[PDB]
Amino acid sequence: LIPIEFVLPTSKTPETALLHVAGHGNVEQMKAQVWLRALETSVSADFYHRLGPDHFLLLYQKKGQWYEIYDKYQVVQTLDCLRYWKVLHRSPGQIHVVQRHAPSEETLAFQRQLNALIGYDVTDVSNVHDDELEFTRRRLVTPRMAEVAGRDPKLYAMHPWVTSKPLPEYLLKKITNNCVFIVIHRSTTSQTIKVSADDTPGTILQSFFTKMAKKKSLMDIPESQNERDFVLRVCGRDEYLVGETPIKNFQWVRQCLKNGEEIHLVLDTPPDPALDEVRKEEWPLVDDCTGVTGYHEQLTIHGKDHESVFTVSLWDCDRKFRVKIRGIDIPVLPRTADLTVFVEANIQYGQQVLCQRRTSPKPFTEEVLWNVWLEFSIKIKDLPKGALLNLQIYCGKKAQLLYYVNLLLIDHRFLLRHGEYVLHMWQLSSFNADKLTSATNPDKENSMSISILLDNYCHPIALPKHRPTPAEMPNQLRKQLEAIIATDPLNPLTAEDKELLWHFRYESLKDPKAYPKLFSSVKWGQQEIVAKTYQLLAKREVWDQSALDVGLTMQLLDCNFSDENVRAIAVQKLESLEDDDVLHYLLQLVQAVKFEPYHDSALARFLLKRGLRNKRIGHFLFWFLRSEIAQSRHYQQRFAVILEAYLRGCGTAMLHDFTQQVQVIDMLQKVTIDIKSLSSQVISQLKQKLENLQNLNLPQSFRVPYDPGLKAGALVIEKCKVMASKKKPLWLEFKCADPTALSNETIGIIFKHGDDLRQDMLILQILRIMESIWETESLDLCLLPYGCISTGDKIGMIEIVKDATTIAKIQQFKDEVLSHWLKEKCPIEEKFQAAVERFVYSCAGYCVATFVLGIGDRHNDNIMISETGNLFHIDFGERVPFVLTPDFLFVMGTSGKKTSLHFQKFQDVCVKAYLALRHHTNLLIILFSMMLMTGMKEDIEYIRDALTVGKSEEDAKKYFLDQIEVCRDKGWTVQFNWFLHLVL
Amino acid sequence: TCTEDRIQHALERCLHCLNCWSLQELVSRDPGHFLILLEQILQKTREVQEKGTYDLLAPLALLFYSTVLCTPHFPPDSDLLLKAARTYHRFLTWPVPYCSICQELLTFIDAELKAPGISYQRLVRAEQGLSTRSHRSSTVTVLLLNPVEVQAEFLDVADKLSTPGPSPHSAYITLLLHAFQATFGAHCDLSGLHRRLQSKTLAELEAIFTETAEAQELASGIGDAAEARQWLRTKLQAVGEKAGFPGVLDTAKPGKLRTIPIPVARCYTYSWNQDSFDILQEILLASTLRVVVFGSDRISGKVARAYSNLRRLENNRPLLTRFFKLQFFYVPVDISHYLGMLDPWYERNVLGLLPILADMLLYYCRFAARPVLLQVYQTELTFITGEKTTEIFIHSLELGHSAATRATLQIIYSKGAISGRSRWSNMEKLCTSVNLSKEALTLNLTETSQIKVDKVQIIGSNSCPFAVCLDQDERKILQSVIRCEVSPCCLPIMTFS
Ligand SMILES: Nc1ncnc2c1ncn2[C@@H]1O[C@H](COP(=O)(O)OP(=O)(O)OP(=O)(O)O)[C@@H](O)[C@H]1O
Repeated sequence: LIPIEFVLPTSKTPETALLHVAGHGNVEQMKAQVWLRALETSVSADFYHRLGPDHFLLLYQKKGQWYEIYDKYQVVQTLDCLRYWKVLHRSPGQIHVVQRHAPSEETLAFQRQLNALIGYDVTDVSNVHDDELEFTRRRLVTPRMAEVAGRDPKLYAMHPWVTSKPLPEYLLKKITNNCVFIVIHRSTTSQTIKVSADDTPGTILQSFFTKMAKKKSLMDIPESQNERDFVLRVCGRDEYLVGETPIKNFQWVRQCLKNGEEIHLVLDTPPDPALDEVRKEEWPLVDDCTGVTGYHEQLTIHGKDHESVFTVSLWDCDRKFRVKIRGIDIPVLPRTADLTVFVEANIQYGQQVLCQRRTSPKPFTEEVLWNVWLEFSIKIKDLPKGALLNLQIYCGKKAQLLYYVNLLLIDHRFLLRHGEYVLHMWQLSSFNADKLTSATNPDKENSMSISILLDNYCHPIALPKHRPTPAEMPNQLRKQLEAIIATDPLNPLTAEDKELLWHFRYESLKDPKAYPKLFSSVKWGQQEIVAKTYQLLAKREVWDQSALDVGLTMQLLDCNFSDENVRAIAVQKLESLEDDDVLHYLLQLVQAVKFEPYHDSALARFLLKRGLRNKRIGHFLFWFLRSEIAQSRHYQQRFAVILEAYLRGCGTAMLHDFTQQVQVIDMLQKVTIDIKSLSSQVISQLKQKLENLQNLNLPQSFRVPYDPGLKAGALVIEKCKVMASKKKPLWLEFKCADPTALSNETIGIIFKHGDDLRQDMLILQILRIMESIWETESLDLCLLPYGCISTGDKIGMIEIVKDATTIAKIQQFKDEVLSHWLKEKCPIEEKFQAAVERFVYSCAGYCVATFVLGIGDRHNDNIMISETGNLFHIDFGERVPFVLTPDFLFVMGTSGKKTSLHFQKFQDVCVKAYLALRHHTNLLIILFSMMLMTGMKEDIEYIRDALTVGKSEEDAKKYFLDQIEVCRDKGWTVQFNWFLHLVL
Repeated sequence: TCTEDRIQHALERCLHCLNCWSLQELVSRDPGHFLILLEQILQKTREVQEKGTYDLLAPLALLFYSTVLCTPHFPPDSDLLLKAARTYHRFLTWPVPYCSICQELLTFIDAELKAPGISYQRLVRAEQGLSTRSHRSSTVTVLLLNPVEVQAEFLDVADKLSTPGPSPHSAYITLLLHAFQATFGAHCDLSGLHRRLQSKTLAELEAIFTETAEAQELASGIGDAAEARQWLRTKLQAVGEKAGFPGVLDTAKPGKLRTIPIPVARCYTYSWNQDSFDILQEILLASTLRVVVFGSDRISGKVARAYSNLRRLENNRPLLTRFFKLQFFYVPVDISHYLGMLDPWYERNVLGLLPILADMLLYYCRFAARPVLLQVYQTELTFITGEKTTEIFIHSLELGHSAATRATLQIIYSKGAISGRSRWSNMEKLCTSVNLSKEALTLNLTETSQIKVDKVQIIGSNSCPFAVCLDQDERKILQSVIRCEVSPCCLPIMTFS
């Protein structure tokens, strides 16, 4: 019997009891057993009588850290505390039975603020038939803690935005003789200095504080404080330039050089790290060994007698899987019609339906009862870890699906399901990301409910952990293998191809690019086949030193891969990405968490430590999770837990900043409501509300949602308005809150209600990623990717571009209007020529982008143009490659059949870009697919037939040139169609 | 062989009434049959485990119990117990109750293996009441039959059972014979043992039996099977030497094994004219107490009545429980149909119904173990005189002109659905007859229509006189009631599965 010392609460000094408990006795039994000992030994039996064994927590110290044994359905021998003690040679150990306490006022208060920010009460335990979520909240403390305590204070407060990529071609020129000029401002003295483009900010100061040492009186810098008591800062923004990096490897410097604007800096004091302090944790640390159950050699009945059997390994079972369907009951029949209905149950892994079943048709009345066993051909020992029991109701007189719901056959504990479950069914009004959801409908009032019985077992049926345990083919097969590894990602693998890949499994492993094809062939419905795969992955030195290819590392995080080890390596490969890289794929990692079948995974844990290490990832992470919670019922609870874990780590500084932004969003949502709910009176009412809102303690300064470095301040009420739109968006216009801004320009924003803007942040996150691609080739197609965001229930905060105008207005179809419009705005010939330069370098970028993505055909009314000639699209809600009306080419020097020195530089540029994308066909094909599913196969076939997957460069280089011409004939007819239906 | 082939065919007719009894009669001819039968039954168990079938695991578990208990001796060469233990050791993973059943069999095999014959002596010792002081136990069989309705055929069985054939002296002799043969096999001199024990007085027979019984119980608490049997053999051999017949045991010349049957139990009989079980309390003027109510179709309801009526009567006022631990057994001459659709094995043996029946009935009482709980509806009846009563009804309920001939009111009802979502309704109605027909119910309102209902409440109108009968009762009638609320709701009846 294992001896343990228990430090009983009450004494003159605390009293301790030494108890011998069974190694395989359960913890709950230990609670009762300890209780009896205290009653027998207590000096005050009344204290231990009134209390109960269920009102205490068992704490133990591990290297100065207190841990609590959260799980109660566990045997003593399995506890990590025993392991730790024996390694340190402690026996018997000490377990403190500390009385539980209720939450205090401050703790309840802090939880209240967090609940408001998240938009969901994480403490809710109503619509859950398991304890997964609460376990996740407790366990995710360990991630946070170390990252919170592993941060650099100064660099985390100032958060410099550096990059590592080399300068492109079109920016090396703009650094002449390896030099750059910086306009340093100090109070009223703004002087220019010249430094080398490979000098670190720590030096730019040294020289400055030496040159001006004699002239420091003019600068007004404090005399006592030296060149270390200051840091450069972007004037008009909260973007410091600190650290030890070249002054060319920042992101503000590279933006200015692209726009040809001098760099303006101001000396400032360092932000105090004391303003980022975090609340000390309230919860104790959950026990480390909680996700581990043991190997098949300890969970099996065989080799043991019935005396000592406590746990049964799943692989010992050999029976066909079986469930019992009792029936369904709709509180009120949605429609009275002569139709029959029948239930069906399926087992699934990813999108692979391993097996199905059905039941006899019966009339669709308000309550249907069957009480029938359905037995599946799959053996109970063949169930994989992420098995999903999918229950679906079909109708008929084909078969019209009505409802579906999902259950986890092996829950988060490695324990088969056993009991009676009543589940409420979602309603569908081929596949989607929402359909893989293990969440139950919260509408328990008018939603069908189905009752299932899964047989009970005398012992827990646990899933064991795999044990890591330890000529050339004919050229034809090797050549045939090479062909399969080298097809388009969407290309399927035939059964014969699967045998070749699975049979040749140790040959492909060494080839890093074959992984998403190797593991698509493994048969997951067989215990040994999965066992073979784990041995194969034991040694993966090739994939641990191969160049990171985000296209590949994204392929593995798709739906198909429902494994824990296949996904874990991909995420391990993502752990190389840099902050700049991370910020481009955020909204696509977040929207891919909808696929992890469990809550606490490596992807989700990765999303938070990167977040809590950088400020700019956290800011945008906050807003991307926040939108999903507020408008996606199927994944609210997973996302709520994730955000809460982060919000406790960011800090009091960013927490204040996240409060203020939420207030403004909520108040302005109310303002929208008023006007929308119900004609110059509309304008007058808006002014009253806006003036009242400013008087309604509107925050005097808040960071813009889509630009953390820009603090908008007091509103400007004479420029706000309500456009002539049925949705009536607010043309809000704020002003900067920084005195150091060098211009009095405002900050325009559009606050729109009545549409879902999750797509717009994607078709605008995709393009910005395409812009980086065309930068990997030192091309600068000049797109205009503006800011946009979705913050809640059909509300959006779009950014305003200064000096813009819609083409539908530059036409309010006369052909020559466009050219004369730009001439009027900039009659100066030099400016006009420079303007038409951009109108081409960006009329391609958009011809390309909206053709690759398949959204080229658009109405004239959704296109715009800035006064400097930059074209750009907006409102991302017979075909045409894109919108290339004659007016556009009219401005390039074209008419009829002519070719202008610009018309050719368009075609040249156009294609020169298309071919750049083809070099990343895999990435564009994984990101298209992910979008589609987790956004809104024949649909996804467009991104090949039009991205030229197959034919070679020349075959494409003439593909898109033929496309450019196709449009040249269309001219002004498609736009007709558009406006025609939109006016009819 | 011919005998082996015949046993297999017979064992089929019991896995598919008198057929099971015929199986026991055939296999009792010779000791060798039991071992042959054990293998054939065990072979069918393997097929189940290799196909996962469920409907044929309940029967096989019973037969195996029955047969091992009867079997006189297990030769050391044959280890059929080890084969059986391994076969059922791979059933722990099956769903409940199958895993639970086989876990008991494993415990049964362990006791037999480490101390052969322990099971049989335990059963008969309790039946005859001759339990030692160190371990006291008893089992009393008490029948309740009505000669007015029960046919004389069943009465004769009770008469024959009630006849006390075995005597306490004989029982000690028989048990000692079984204990020695079961361990020493044919090497024991059965005729020599029988003759020399007969001269022994009752006191010495009991004292010797006490020593042997204690040794077997201690043996079962030994670790290794081989050592446990060896320890028993040495102790049993020493007892024979001390008793004064060492040559009777361990005879070099093998003998012929004698099939020692199971002596009849201590059975009594009483006239069950009145369905109330007060008579059982009158018979008074943890050990078990076997109740064997007979039943008919009509008395089925009053059976249930008295049954549940006495059951909860004791739950609150326990009288018999202080002396026994009641266990009830129904025997058909409503409950029938109930067990007829829920326990097919009970259907073939008992529902299909010394003489054959006495042996069949004795088998039924000896190995039936699975409790059954019947469906009942609890009702609260409120009168106008400040008096309230609680009743239990299962069959049905009637009220009104139709009910009165056989022997406005506010109606509240609350149906519900499988999921736990319901629909309370307040639908008061005026009619000349209201009946509840039967889990849910289906109300009746001869205004005629019938409506599904789960929980109901009926309220009278200003002391309006009306007679209500429970389950078509002809004596217990409540008149001028003011309210009645009906809602759905150890000594349980016993079934084999
Ligand atoms: N990012 C932006 N910057 C500046 N102006 C913008 C921006 N996006 C849209 N606009 C202007 O807002 C108006 C379009 O608004 P929005 O995209 O909400 O269209 P809508 O009125 O809802 O659509 P519909 O054309 O279907 O009625 C046009 O005046 C367009 O110039």
